[PDB]
Amino acid sequence: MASTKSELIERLATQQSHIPAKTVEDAVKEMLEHMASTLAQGGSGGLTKAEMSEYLFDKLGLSKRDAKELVELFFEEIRRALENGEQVELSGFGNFDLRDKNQRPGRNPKTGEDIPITARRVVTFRPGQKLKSRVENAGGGERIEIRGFGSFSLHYRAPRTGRNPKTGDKVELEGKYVPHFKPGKELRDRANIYGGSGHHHHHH
DNA sequence: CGGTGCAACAAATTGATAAGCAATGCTTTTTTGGC
DNA sequence: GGCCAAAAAAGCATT
DNA sequence: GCTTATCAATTTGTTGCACC
Ligand SMILES: [Mn+2]
Ligand SMILES: [Mn+2]
Ligand SMILES: [Mn+2]
Ligand SMILES: [Mn+2]
Ligand SMILES: [Mn+2]
Ligand SMILES: [Mn+2]
Ligand SMILES: [Mn+2]
Ligand SMILES: [Mn+2]
Repeated sequence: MASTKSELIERLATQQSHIPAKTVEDAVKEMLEHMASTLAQGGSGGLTKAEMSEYLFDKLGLSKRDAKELVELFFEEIRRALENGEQVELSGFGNFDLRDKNQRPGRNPKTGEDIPITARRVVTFRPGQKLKSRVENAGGGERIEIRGFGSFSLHYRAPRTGRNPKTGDKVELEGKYVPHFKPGKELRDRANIYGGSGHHHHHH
């Protein structure tokens, strides 16, 4: 129950024959590189699906039509993996874990009435060191938003005196930014094996 | 390529509970690039 | 596409 | 060990992207 960058590019390939494997492969790499770049430097504002397609077109001369069908598939394969209980691990970027959460005390932040947070399975993103370094080294860039899949943004970490967990020595840590992912609705419902039933849909 | 419409977004409230993390060396997994 | 040695990244420790 | 994130329900304003 673990899908790597390669095992994923393999599934996208076997489902995109009209597209050469080496291309189906370069694409995934370019996307993750565009994504990583966006978060660290960004520049071109928020990254979207149409930005990742245009880039593929520009960088790999790939037809826009196929570039779009891939980007979409790319995120669709990951979703498929996760909902199956599989964790997606992408080298040089980050891993997408699955965690089963037990019910805990909640409430209505507005009213204050105790309303418990049901047990569920949530998807989480763990930024690799490679990527984390870029974000702090670059000084942080823009964000990424892929509807139905999830969003990537940068969170600020104020400076603080930290400890070498081994020696106990203090170390001076500078403020920095770090990547943060928020699963999209479509991904939260498919991944959470506690809601694949009668959906929630009433008007009052 | 350019314009619309709308559900999926971000942000905002409290507060008990869960998850992550500062340095760094050894181990292990993954990828890389030639054949 | 598979084999392989090396390089890179992640993993673990504990994070 | 200390610090950051999770999440509840609901409103207000923004926006990605399917679809003309
Ligand atoms: Mn693994
Ligand atoms: Mn162009
Ligand atoms: Mn299944
Ligand atoms: Mn992991
Ligand atoms: Mn955030
Ligand atoms: Mn490393
Ligand atoms: Mn342990
Ligand atoms: Mn502890």
